[PDB]
Amino acid sequence: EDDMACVKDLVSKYLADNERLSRQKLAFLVQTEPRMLLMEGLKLLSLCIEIDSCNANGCEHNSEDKSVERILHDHGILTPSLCFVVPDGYKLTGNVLILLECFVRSSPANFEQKYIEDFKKLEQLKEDLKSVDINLIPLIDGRTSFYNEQIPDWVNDKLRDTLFSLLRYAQESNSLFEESEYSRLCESLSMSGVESLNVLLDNRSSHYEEIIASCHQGINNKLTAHEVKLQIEEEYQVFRNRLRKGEITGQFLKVDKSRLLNDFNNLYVDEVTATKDNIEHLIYQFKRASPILRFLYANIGEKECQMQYWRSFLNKVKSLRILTRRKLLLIFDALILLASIHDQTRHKCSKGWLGSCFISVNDRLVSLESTKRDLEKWVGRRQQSERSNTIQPPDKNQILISMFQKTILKATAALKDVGISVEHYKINMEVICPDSYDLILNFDVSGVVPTISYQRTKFPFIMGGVELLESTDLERLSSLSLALVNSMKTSSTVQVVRCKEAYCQEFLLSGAEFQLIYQKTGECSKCYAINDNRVGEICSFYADPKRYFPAIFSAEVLQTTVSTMISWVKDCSELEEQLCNINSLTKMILVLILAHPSKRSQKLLQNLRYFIMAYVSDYHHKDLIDKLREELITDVEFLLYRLVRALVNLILSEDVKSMMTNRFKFILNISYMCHFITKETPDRLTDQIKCFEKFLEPKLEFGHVSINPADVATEEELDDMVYNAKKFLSKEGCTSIKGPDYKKPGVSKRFLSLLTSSFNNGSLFKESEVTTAMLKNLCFYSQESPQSYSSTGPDTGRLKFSLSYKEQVGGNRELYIGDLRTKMFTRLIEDYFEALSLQLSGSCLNNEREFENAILSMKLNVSLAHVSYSMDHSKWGPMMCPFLFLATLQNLIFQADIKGRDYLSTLLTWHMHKMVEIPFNVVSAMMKSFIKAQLGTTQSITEDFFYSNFQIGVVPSHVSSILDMGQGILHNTSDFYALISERFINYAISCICGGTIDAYTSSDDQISLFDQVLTELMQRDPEEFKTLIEFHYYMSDQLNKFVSPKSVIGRFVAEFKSRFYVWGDEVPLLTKFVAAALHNIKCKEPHQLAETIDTIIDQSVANGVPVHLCNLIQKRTLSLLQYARYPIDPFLLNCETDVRDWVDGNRSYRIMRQIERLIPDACGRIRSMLRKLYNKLKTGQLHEEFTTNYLSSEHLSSLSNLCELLGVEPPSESDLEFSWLNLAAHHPLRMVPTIVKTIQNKLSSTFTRGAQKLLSEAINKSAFQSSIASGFVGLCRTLGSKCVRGPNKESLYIKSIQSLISDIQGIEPLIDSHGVQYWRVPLNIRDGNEGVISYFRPLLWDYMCISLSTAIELGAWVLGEPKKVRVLEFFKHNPCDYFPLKPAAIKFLDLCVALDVNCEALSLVSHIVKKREEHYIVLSSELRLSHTRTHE
RNA sequence: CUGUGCG
Ligand SMILES: [Mg+2]
Ligand SMILES: [Zn+2]
Repeated sequence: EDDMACVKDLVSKYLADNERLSRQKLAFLVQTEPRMLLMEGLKLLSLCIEIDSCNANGCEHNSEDKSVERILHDHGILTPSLCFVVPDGYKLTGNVLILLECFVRSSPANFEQKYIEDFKKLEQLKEDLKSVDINLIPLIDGRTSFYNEQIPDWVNDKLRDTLFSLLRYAQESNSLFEESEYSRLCESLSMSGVESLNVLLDNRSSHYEEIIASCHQGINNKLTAHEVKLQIEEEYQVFRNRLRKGEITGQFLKVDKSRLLNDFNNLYVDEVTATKDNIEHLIYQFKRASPILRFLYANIGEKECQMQYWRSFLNKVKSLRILTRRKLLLIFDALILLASIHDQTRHKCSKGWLGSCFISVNDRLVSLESTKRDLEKWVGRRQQSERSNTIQPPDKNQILISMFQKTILKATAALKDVGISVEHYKINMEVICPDSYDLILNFDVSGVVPTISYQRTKFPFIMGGVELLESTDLERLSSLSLALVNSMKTSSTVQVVRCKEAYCQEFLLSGAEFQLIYQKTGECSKCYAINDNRVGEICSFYADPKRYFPAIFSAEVLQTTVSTMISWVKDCSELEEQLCNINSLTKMILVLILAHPSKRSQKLLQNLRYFIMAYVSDYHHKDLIDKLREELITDVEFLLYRLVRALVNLILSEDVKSMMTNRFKFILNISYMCHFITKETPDRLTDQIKCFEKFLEPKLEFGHVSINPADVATEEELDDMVYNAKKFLSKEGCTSIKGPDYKKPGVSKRFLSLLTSSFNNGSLFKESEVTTAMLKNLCFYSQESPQSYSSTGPDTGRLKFSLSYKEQVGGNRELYIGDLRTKMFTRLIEDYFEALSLQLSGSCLNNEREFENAILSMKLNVSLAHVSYSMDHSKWGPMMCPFLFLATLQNLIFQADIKGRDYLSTLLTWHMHKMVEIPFNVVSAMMKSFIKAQLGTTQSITEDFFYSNFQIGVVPSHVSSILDMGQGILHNTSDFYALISERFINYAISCICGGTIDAYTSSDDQISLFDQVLTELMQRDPEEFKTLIEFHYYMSDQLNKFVSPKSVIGRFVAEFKSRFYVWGDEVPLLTKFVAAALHNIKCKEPHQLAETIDTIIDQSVANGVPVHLCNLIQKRTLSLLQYARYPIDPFLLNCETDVRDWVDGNRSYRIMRQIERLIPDACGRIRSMLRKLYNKLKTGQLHEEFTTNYLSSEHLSSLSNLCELLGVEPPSESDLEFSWLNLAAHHPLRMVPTIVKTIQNKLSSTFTRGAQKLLSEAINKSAFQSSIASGFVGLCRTLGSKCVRGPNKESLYIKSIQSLISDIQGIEPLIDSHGVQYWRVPLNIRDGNEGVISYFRPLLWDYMCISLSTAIELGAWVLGEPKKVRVLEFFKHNPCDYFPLKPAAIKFLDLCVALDVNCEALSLVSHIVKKREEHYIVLSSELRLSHTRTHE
């Protein structure tokens, strides 16, 4: 009892003297009996955490446990009926209510579940209380430990230990609590997953035994190699007999180039009433196909004014809310109208007008007549109201002048408050003349009437004239795309559709002003009209604005992409005369898919890849052509198909035989142009419906769909599950009257037996292998932890997976999102099967070395022109089964491993009984359609299922079935099954023929490489080889592996994981990489965007994209940044790089090269000093007296000291003045040491600290997703907002800082040819007016730090003189001439991180772990035109 | 309450 007295003394001594805690302390002190003492101690601890949480976040403790309605009625607010919710904390302030329910959870799954439950409850309460008109912002305080402010750490730990011992003693003495509650509290108080199932009671009933018996019955896994070989031989003989007699149909055909071309040409012969289109006629039709295309190729041909200045000024001041958002709008319209009148009287201007309407603030088109009527009404109203009191002359003109002056004065006062003066907006106050009201009312304009043609019932210009060879069309599309994307930024305010007020985006083309007019705001598809002041209503269309990002500034990039592709097939003799047309066709295709980004066009372009793969092959699936045809609707889609057909027929002509690799590369890049179209969904609901029908139809064909199963599985449902498990294994083949039924899900007992026996006897291996309410009142009593488990799952319920889609190029992929507990449960299976496949070889899914081995093997196979068989597998997800994996694992033969296999079987059976939740949107759409059909002819299978369930009451919510694996959930298990099944299939093929096959598989993809024997059998025995291929297909089918119709047999090209290899030439997916860099723009800090673009372009250069195109892409990214008017500092992107900058160097080296380019002889002296310094630190000295004596002192003074220490010529006074503007000098930009911040953020992220922060910031962003165009407009909006944080936490605009810089005349800007800005800041002015000089950083110091970091990371060669390349003389410029290149790969870590904390310019040491490219393929000419950097 | 920016 000594410990009891010690604990009582400790709690009496070290408890805070809170009056709330005094009652509980008095209750605790009086306690004698261990049971009530335990209970009171638990209450005291719970009260401690509750009070600490309430006070920490500023809330009042709810000791009375009053409901929300009771508190509201007590505090004077009436509320309607509310759900029973008791908030732990509550506080009212003004119109803001805070609820602060707090909980403590030691487990991660329990923590996540409780946080989500509390968040849902608070959302429900907020939705209910919204009618009360009281704001309620949820606040959840989850803690992973008991530590808090009331009790110190060691006292809290000792109290917890003694109280837990007390509860153990009470349980073993009187057993007051149940076993369930006792175990729950012990697990919640004691503070890997494989042994986590040991603490759960096993309630596996006879259902699990019956499932195991089903997966064991009829399966023989003890067969010897001889018996397996005999069975395989007999199976093959029967297959040969039945394939020869025709009882089994073949699934492959020999590749016929003419027949393939004819099938492609007649892919859509029902509305395309031709097969050979004239290319000139195609150009004529393309330049007039659609209103956008008509505008792109038509003859639209023809000093800032005061209107623009005033419009920008009033657009800025309208955000400050000087203020009733109706009167300031009228004043702003009048001011802009006065500015326009001033411009027209001074120099006869016409910009900003669209006939009788003018462009006011907030992008609004405002009618002149309505403006002047409103102005006269307002002026007269205030005249008749004001003069009712006194006797003075109103003088309407002077009234308007006074209102203008007051509004302008208030706007100026608000604008200077952030630090912006009106003269930087260049507005002239002489536009407000004494003659103002009469001038604005006696103003008349007559012109065109802007309209929007919402229907499609002629074109104002000549529809032809712009040549395809030029870049005019791409520039026009760029401007139109920018206008379309900017149309989404307009704030929400309030047939010939000639309107009085609309919204407009202005863009200039060929010296003429054009307006994009729309009548609806938001990020949604709407009707747009292109209008002009000369002729109104140029055209009208129905574009979706958020699908027009990739072409915004990409005219040069796309033109150079087309030029490179054309230069590939340029020396072909047969294509010499038909070389212009190809170019035109290529150009046309690109323009089309940029003008009309359609999912159907994306699919049509994607299928060309499989067509061209089959064209250069030897055998292809007979159903390939049917799979290449998907429905086309619009005229532009059919035009695209016709253009693609013409290009293919030109390139893949029978008369053309010279350079087949180049033409294959060209056609593959044409196909991969589909990546230019955005992968984002056009219609979310339609994609959800398609995802659900793809998920449901195979389960209906199999016949097992369990509608709304309970958490406790019904006996009939269990019987049906066992029946379908047996049915999955009852697949016959080649030994029945009917024969095999292809593509039907399931496996054969015979072939499962053969595969398991082959695994068991080693035939598949190689030589290298062989009271209760009070507990609920606690803030730490866990309630969601499972305590037992049945065959169907834990007692907390079967596994839930919500179904969604992940959007890709060419459709979507099903996605199953589960609870965190379910994710941990699945991770056990995934880790086990990942390790099991890691023991074997050939799986290229998770291994990177195995993928390199596969690449080398494919290169060798193609070099020797052996047979390569590239396979995809159709419906790998839906057709595969967790029960199949269970049956495979139960028969494989490899103490505690029996227990491990039992746990794996239990988890797999849990995955068998998973419930997939139907999306709510799908159910709502089905209910609406059903109501409209029954109250008010297709009736799809899913529609029929929904209708049948609807007519009988119960609405489907969850679906359970045998025939489904989570797409990506049981992914490693599927990879292991594919590995072993393909090893068996190759073994059987070797047992049949004389050759052998080496296979590499990644979980749905495979490349099979045939040795010489099988290739020779192909040439000298086509029938035997074809029968072998059909037998491989049949064997795969017997093992639930369905070869895709897109798989190809051939010696020309080998493909695996979207990588293509041919002999001699390389196959870069240039269009894919170009589109990837054009669709990579986010709303992050601009340097992070620059780093992402640099990484993508590094990958592109590695994969073969020429360096000039990559430089153009970098220029495009900087153009995007410049549109947001973010200053281009020298640390964003280098747009003059060469091959050596990407191969030998890194991002830091590229920044060094950019800085050296900016300032020529100012980096030479620094480099001499750096060479001396690097030599001294390499000899072993000076290491400790430089990192803390120079990197800790001030800048611009340590450089001279370092130079005089090393005996080198110090930098001149001119050199030390070079600086760059760092807008993140004091704090990072508001986009809503650095290495120390990263370390803190990574340490406080796993579970112990910051877990709740990560979960909250992830759930906030979970129900918030946007497009790339939305990200770009958000970036522009943020960079135009108050994103720059000052030294004293103040918020400033970028324009504020730039105006402050302009205030000082000593500082001068200097801009590179590419827009990179660096400043010369004289040293005489750097300490007086420190308001803005603190944002500047010396350039030489940053260069020195980055150069030391790069020298340490890469070597001393970076410190040599950068001598340029000499004449060369003359080498042939063959575009398809590739060269392989490899980059040259503790004491210095401290110095590198010391450099990182001192150079706030680039992330130097954090870039190592965020994978470095290990292989480069460049162009020989570009490599030989690179610079030289040699250490001397 | 947050953009007015066509390299
Ligand atoms: Mg493949
Ligand atoms: Zn003008």
